[PDB]
Amino acid sequence: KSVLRFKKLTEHAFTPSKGSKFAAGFDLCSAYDLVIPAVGKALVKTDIQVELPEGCYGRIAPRSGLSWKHHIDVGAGVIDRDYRGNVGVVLFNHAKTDYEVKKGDRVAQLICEKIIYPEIQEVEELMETERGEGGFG
Amino acid sequence: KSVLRFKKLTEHAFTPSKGSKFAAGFDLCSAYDLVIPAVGKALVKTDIQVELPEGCYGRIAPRSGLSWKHHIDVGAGVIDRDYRGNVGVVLFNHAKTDYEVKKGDRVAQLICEKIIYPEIQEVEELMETERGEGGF
Amino acid sequence: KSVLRFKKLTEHAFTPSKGSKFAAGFDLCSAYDLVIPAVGKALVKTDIQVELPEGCYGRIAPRSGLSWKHHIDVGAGVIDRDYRGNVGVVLFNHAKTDYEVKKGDRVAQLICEKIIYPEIQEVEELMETER
Amino acid sequence: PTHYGTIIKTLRKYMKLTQSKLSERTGFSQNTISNHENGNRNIGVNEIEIYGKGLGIPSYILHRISDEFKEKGYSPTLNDFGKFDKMYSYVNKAYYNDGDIYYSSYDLYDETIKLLELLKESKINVNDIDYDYVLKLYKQILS
Amino acid sequence: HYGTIIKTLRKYMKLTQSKLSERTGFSQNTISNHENGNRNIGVNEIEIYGKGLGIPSYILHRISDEFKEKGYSPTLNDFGKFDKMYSYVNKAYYNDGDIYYSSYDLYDETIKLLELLKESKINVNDIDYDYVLKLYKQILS
Amino acid sequence: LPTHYGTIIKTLRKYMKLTQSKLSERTGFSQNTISNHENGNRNIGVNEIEIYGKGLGIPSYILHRISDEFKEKGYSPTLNDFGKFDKMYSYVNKAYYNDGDIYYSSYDLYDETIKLLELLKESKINVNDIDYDYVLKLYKQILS
Ligand SMILES: [Ca+2]
Repeated sequence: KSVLRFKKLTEHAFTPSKGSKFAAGFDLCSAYDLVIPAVGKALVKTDIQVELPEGCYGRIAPRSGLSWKHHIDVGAGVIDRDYRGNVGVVLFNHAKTDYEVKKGDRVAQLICEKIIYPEIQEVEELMETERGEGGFG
Repeated sequence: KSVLRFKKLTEHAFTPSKGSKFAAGFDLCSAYDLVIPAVGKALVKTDIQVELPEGCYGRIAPRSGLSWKHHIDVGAGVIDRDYRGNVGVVLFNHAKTDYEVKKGDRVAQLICEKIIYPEIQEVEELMETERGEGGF
Repeated sequence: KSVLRFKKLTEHAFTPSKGSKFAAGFDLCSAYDLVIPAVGKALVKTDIQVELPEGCYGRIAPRSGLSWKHHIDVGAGVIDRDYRGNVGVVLFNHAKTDYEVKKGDRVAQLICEKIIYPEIQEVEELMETER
Repeated sequence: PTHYGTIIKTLRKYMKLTQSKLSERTGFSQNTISNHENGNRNIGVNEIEIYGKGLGIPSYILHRISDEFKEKGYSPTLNDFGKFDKMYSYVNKAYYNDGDIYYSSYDLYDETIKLLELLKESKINVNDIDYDYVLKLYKQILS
Repeated sequence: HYGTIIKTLRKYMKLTQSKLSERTGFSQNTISNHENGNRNIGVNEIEIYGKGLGIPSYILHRISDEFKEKGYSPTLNDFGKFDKMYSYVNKAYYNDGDIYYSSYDLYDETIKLLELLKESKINVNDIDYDYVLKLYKQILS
Repeated sequence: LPTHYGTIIKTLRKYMKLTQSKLSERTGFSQNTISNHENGNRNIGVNEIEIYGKGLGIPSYILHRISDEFKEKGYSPTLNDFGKFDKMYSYVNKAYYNDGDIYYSSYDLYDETIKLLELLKESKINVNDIDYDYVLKLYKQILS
């Protein structure tokens, strides 16, 4: 099977969890209390390191309730497979008031997005799409 | 094949559509007229519920024309496989002026992003990035 | 293997690159000098066209350092498989200051996101969850 | 559901298809298609997808033509489909090959209509216009 | 700690010592030492127990938080009302947009919502889903 | 302006103590093709640098950055002191993929390796005398 391995860097780290088996991502909980300033930003530390399963990367995706109700956006969000440092959640507070994040509050979710790891190859040929010059048929 | 099933919840729902077979996502149209306030937000209702094909989730992604020309970003955007409620598009209007979304406007696109549903496993070891510490 | 093909449209285009084999995406470099105004936006042109491998699309994803250190988010970001025009990176500068992008600066990364291309079928079932 | 029978019958004849050839693509019987085109049998939303693939036209364009029927009682786009077909090919080539269109477009159908109205305003023939000139007019509509 | 949690939830869901063994893969001796307290349960086993019991593992951690917070777990003491109401909170989250785009934590919203029925004395089997959905929308302002 | 890829590869191949033949079995280029690349008769494309980069054990983008240094300065300080760059680039890669303060604040591993080398030269401190933790502390100061 595919396994997502993690390790708590401090006692403040929380075990990522889902509500159902087919939930898109594991909820990431804030390991500390912090305030994201109005029209500002903050880097939320999860105090965990992850080892992603093969054939994917880790996308830090937003949660619907926190984004819609509190005007919070998730920046960055790309977790490379070989990254073993502290997983940080970049949050943009677009509201005119400060937002109070508490320890243990689920601020985002980690989705193991299947991707292709291809080789890059430069061509001299000018590429052009088939559609057009012909129409329906 | 793989099927994306949907149902119209009201008369105002629109059938999600692509221009070609290999388009990344299905265009989602607003079922109502609404205003996204300046430096504000809005939850646009599509009045549809969806059942996604297996091995993926639904990512509500922005459309290029609306994002660049109108300073609009798509928030949230994660539709779990088991969500059967009204599909909502979270839009952030970062412009200093109000934006008017009208009934039938394509506000985003639905991408069926292939993902892994893995097992979670805690280790006690500090994990190390194991590749290149001895030089080229 | 899977191949991501690209072509330089001008002399100023940069070859997309990764630091290691397990990088999620290829770094996209700005082909020009430009300024992203405060609480504003900018479309950074890479002067490249891409042909993606099968079974995926191109997601223009942000770089971690530029997002956190400079309060910049990447808008749009969906590159269809049949797009052969100049790859543009939509950047939103949410900071109270203007940001100056230099030629060669890695402004984003191109991830080949595996997706499904399914058929759409309208149902009259009211579908309910199973929990 | 509001004039879809006329849409299929008109577009089938526009694409020079017999009722049988469309029957052999869709999988519908010639009798089912005949009742669809005349108005006896109503066409569900899942049949337009099947008819769209059989005709070689995106199904969403058939929905937009139906909206003109609901709005006007007739469809000017369907009345001049030959010019729409030729102009829709130009917007598709420009959308997928030029960044000025890809990063500013909203709807290829609406933008195809606007270009058609601007050629008619300027007394320019579609079959006569070039793609490179059409590309500039597309960039003008998309400010 | 966690051993007491497992014994109460196993008995609530009508499972034998044996039926648990092949769902978990654990031997009955490992399970027996776990439930009384001789052998401690590492955190990778609670997920195995959670799937074997049919309860999300994160609720077992939340029950442990009640022990650390109160010395006992009122949710575990009244798990029947929590289980049936969590079915209602789970159905509302995945079927109503007002909950999906406003929810924060399905456990916390289940716990407080039970307190509003207990505050006004309304019985769980006596409440319907449609009324519970209405009260859910006010707590999510 | 010329790319100077022929001299760059010949210099880096000798730095890795590889013969033209040993590189030939890795790249897949013939020993004659490699010789014409190093001499300057046959031009080296962007896809050949990718093949040479994997054959040498160096990320291909560093070969582009060295070629850019030639176009801007007439010489490459990185190529002249590649041993110090190799040892110093190992520290930034370990720090980038293992430390969150670098992963969420880095801009360019090549550019930051140069400045880190310049700050040791600014203090006239020799690489190889430095520790990883010592360089990591200085790495976090340049990235605020
Ligand atoms: Ca965003």
